[PDB]
Amino acid sequence: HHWGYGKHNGPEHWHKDFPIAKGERQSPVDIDTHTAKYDPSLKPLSVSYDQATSLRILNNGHAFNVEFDDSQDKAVLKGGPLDGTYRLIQFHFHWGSLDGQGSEHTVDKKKYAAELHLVHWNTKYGDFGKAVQQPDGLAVLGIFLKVGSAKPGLQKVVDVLDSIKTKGKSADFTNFDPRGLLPESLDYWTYPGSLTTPPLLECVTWIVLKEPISVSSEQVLKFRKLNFNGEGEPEELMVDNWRPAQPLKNRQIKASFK
Ligand SMILES: N=C(N)c1ccc2nc(-c3cc(CC(=O)N[C@@H](CC(=O)O)C(=O)O)cc(-c4cc(S(N)(=O)=O)ccc4O)c3O)[nH]c2c1
Ligand SMILES: [Zn+2]
Repeated sequence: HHWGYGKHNGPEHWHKDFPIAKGERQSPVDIDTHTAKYDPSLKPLSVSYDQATSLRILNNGHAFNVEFDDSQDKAVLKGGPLDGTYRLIQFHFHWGSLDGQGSEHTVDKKKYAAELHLVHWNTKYGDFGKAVQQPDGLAVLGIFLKVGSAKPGLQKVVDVLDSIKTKGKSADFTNFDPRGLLPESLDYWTYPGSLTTPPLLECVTWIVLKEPISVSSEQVLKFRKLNFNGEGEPEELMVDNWRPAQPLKNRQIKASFK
């Protein structure tokens, strides 16, 4: 009876195995654009993905992860609210059964069709496992998806999903350039929060881009053909793998832009 997004194991039940689900810095949150304050001391964000080395794509039963080689300082996030250097380890998405829901963060209560999470860990803790035990251990760059024009840089991801339909399947996924998933502008909101899946650890500085990327209806329809279940198990479409917005509590959301 493992956690998930179904009628009996979804986010309302997580607190029973992971009591930090009711904690002081949980994610995602609603971003109230009229309450977020412009912070002119935020530095420009530095996204350095030219040497990023993708390795593999895995259906983990909750999402799919595109995994990177993080054994050296290649693909790094720095600047903005961050102190020091954060190394790219994986990206994944959260998405809906229909275009009107799917994102984890919301903007003035607007839900986007999906949300990309590029996950980075703070190199001063030496490995990912140590980093998640620290309040400043991870930096997650969140990017909204809306349905419109295709994203050309996403199609190589869409075209491998058929080969990782079910839980536990993986495929070689080398030479993928995550620069192709970014919007034009790096304007962002930031706040301290958590992983949005169990174990819900409170180790994340969230950096949420204001500008969504456009993907096509055909591209997200292929996400929604994935399965939560393992091979030879009853088919459960991988849809609605998002956690809803959590209380803000004693937190401020800061904007990088006027
Ligand atoms: N590249 C590798 N060698 C490697 C090895 C192990 C790894 N474990 C994870 C991982 C696990 C986890 C969970 C974790 O802590 N432990 C797991 C498994 C376990 O340790 O028993 C669990 O309890 O389910 C989360 C993330 C991750 C998830 C999100 S979100 N939006 O909440 O889905 C955001 C950022 C995240 O970092 C993970 O990245 N990423 C890993 C990468
Ligand atoms: Zn995520």
